[PDB]
Amino acid sequence: AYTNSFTRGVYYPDKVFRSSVLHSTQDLFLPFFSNVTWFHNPVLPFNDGVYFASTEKSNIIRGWIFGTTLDSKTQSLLIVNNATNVVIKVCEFQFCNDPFNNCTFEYVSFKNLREFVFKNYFKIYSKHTPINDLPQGFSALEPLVDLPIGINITRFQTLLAAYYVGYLQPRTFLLKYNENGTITDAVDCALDPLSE
Amino acid sequence: TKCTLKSFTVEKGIYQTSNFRVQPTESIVRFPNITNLCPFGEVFNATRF
Amino acid sequence: SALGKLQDVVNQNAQALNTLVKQLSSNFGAISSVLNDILSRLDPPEAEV
Amino acid sequence: FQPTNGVGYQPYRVVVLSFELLHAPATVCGPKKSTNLVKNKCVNFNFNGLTGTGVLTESNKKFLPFQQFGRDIADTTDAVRDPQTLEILDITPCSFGGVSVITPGTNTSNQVAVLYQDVNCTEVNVFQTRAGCLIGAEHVNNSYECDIPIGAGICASYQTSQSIIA
Ligand SMILES: *[C@@H]1O[C@H](CO)[C@@H](O)[C@H](O)[C@H]1NC(C)=O
Ligand SMILES: *[C@@H]1O[C@H](CO)[C@@H](O)[C@H](O)[C@H]1NC(C)=O
Ligand SMILES: *[C@@H]1O[C@H](CO)[C@@H](O)[C@H](O)[C@H]1NC(C)=O
Ligand SMILES: *[C@@H]1O[C@H](CO)[C@@H](O)[C@H](O)[C@H]1NC(C)=O
Ligand SMILES: *[C@@H]1O[C@H](CO)[C@@H](O)[C@H](O)[C@H]1NC(C)=O
Ligand SMILES: *[C@@H]1O[C@H](CO)[C@@H](O)[C@H](O)[C@H]1NC(C)=O
Repeated sequence: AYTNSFTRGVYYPDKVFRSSVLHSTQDLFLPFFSNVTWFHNPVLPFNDGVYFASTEKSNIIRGWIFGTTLDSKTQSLLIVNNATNVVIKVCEFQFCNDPFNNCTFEYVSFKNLREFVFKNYFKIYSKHTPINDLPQGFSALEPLVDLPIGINITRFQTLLAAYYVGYLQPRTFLLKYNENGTITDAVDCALDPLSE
Repeated sequence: TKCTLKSFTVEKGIYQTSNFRVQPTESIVRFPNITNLCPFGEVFNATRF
Repeated sequence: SALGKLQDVVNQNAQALNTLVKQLSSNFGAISSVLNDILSRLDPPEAEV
Repeated sequence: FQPTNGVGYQPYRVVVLSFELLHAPATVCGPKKSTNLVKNKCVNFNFNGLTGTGVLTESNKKFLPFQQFGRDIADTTDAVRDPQTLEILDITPCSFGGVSVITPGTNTSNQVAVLYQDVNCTEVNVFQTRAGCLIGAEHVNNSYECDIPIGAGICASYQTSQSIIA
């Protein structure tokens, strides 16, 4: 199953504030009108990034799992929401093939679109938009977390509605900061002659 | 003026000589309120060694 | 669109100034584009080069 | 361990700290001194990451909750969020500019008048023109042909005991 990532996947690449200026930055973005893998369970690669999304109703999607060997041999990050708080751990677990040691780190605190971006240390961007089949349109992503865990990742999985998995690429864009400093529109600088 | 013109007489006019520049009076340093300290009270003031 | 000639003079000078300024952010084969940064990080003999 | 021994056999508690450095971004760092905040003076600031010299003034720009800097159309730092109390300050580079020396010919008199270019004339009998800070020339209400050009329509001349008028 597949679908077409129309216009989504744009995140404030840094922390500066710009007003009404058209900036031009080169980084890892999700190419426009790309191919998203429609899902509704297994592991997936981690080439250089992810555009994890979701169109959820009753929070079926709970959390993630990362790591190289995905079990006890290396460390493997684990983000989980067990209806209390987002209990992040980095303990080198022994995992189960159907879920739903030294810990160098820890923490404990269709109408939902929870867009997410992950990349490498570890950074996360998110956006939680009301919705009502991937809706076209535009929405930037605010950077909500950075984690200095130095883990080595090459694959990931999902805990347990539908979700979608992009894959970032090193492509130059053109961002339109509005007067409030809010990205309102972008132009993929290599999509087609008009865009070039 | 006499020195920049390399002359001992300067005919009437308006010449540019030097470069006015305020100097930075004092340095300043700012960092977020330091918190999240290490628990050395648990290593040194421990009940049993 | 009749006043393109004057608009052209203004635009040309603006672009020249903007390129001149943006040349400040280039390394030209050195370590860092900031001067004090090299003065602090690299030793004076290396900072000279 | 008997309490009546000497200090030679008396118990001692020992704690050994091993500072390991592997190629990781060094999470365990110490405290950083944060001086008081001064405004409206050409100061040499160093906010948490970035440095530079300026004149900090209370602004009215509205950053986003997570943004820290502000930049200009030419990619220059212009506004910094105070990382202790979240108030956004501007950054104005403290004034510089050329210095001109208006003069009648030395064949006439040894009197001159200085013109500091583009200053508020309070950062140095003292006239403030649309060109800069004129120092040493009377301000007449008259209007004569331009003898020595200055700028923005101002012209100075040596006239009547005599002096320099603008
Ligand atoms: C990839 O995208 C193309 C058009 O962009 C589409 O025709 C195709 O079905 C998508 N999936 C695969 C596996 O090619
Ligand atoms: C979620 O997990 C954490 C860690 O195991 C635990 O402290 C917390 O009680 C859990 N919450 C619930 C609702 O079970
Ligand atoms: C992570 O693993 C890859 C191979 O899977 C290796 O090339 C890379 O050097 C490793 N990096 C770290 C920091 O362990
Ligand atoms: C910018 O922010 C202000 C602050 O309330 C808001 O009223 C306005 O709608 C926003 N957008 C524009 C284009 O001004
Ligand atoms: C200019 O200098 C000469 C001397 O070389 C003198 O004779 C003459 O009177 C002077 N003229 C004025 C207007 O000062
Ligand atoms: C010069 O500075 C004073 C005091 O800071 C101020 O009141 C005055 O308006 C300034 N002049 C101009 C032309 O801005």
